[PDB]
Amino acid sequence: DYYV
Amino acid sequence: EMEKEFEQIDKSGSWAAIYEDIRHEASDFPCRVAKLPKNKNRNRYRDVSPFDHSRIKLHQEDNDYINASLIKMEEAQRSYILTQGPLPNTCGHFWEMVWEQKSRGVVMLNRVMEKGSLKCAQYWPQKEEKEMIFEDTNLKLTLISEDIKSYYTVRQLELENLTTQETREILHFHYTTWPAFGVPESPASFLNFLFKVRESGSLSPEHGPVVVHCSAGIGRSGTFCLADTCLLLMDKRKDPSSVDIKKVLLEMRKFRMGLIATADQLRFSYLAVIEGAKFIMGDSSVQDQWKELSHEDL
Repeated sequence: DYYV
Repeated sequence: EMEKEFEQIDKSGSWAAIYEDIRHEASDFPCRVAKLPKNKNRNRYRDVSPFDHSRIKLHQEDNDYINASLIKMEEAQRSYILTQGPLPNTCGHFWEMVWEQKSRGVVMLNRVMEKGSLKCAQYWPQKEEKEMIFEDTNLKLTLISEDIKSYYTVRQLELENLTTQETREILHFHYTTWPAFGVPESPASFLNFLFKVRESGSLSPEHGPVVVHCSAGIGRSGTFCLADTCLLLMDKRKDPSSVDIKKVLLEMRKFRMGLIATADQLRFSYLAVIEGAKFIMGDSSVQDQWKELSHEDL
C-alpha cells in the first residue's frame, strides 16, 4: 500500500 | 521546433536524468488534512496526498476531506481535478465532489483490476437497469447509454441530487489499454482519446473542471493533463516552439505531488505534444489520421  | 531538444535527449539517452531533475525541483507543500488519522481510510496510498492549499473540499459539515487536487493552469486557462481511484468507502465522496464542483466529464485512465491488483472501486453502474444509490451523500447514478471502442469506452451517465431532485448528465471517458507505470500504445491512440474528450465539451470553461483519475491520480493522470495543457499553451501563445514541457510540468506539480510517474511517461508527453502541434499548426486533418491510426473500431 505504498506508491513507490 | 522542440524536436531538437527531443532527438538531443534520445541520442543523449538522458531521459531518466531529466526525469529525476524534476523530482528534485518539484514543490513540497504541507499535506496536513490528508495526514489526519480520521482520514487514513480515505487515502488509497500512504505516500500520495493532496496539498492542503489545492485540495478539493466536500461541502459537508463533518468531514470535508477527499484525496483530490485542483490544478488551476492560469495561463492555459484550464482547471483540472486530479483524484485517486475511488475506494469502496469514497464512491459517494467522489460523486459528491463531481456534483459540488459542477464537473461535466470524468476521465478514467486505469482499469478496476490491473495485473491482479485492485486499483479502484466499481463506482459507476455497468447496467442500465442496476443504478447506484450513494446514501451517505444522497446521490443516484444511472447508466443511460455507452459507446464501446477498441481501447476506450465513452459512457453517458445521469447523476441525480436526491435532495433537490435536480439531474445532470456526466460523460465518462474510460481509457482501457494504458498500463500502470506504462504508456499508451501510440501518440495517435492518446491524441484521438484526448480530442474525443475535447470535442465532447466536457473541458469547456462554462463547466466545472473535468475530473481525471487513475490509481493514484498522479502518473497516467499527470501525462493526460500535461499534454492537454501544453497544446493549450501552444495555441494560446500562438507559437509551437515556445512551450517548455519541463516548465509546465513543474507548474502542475505546485498543485499535486508526483505528476508523471516514470521517465518513459515523460518521453511520451514530449512525443504526444510534438505530434499534436501538427493540429495546432493548422493541419486540422491530422485528427482524422489519428482516428484511423488508433484502430478505434474492432
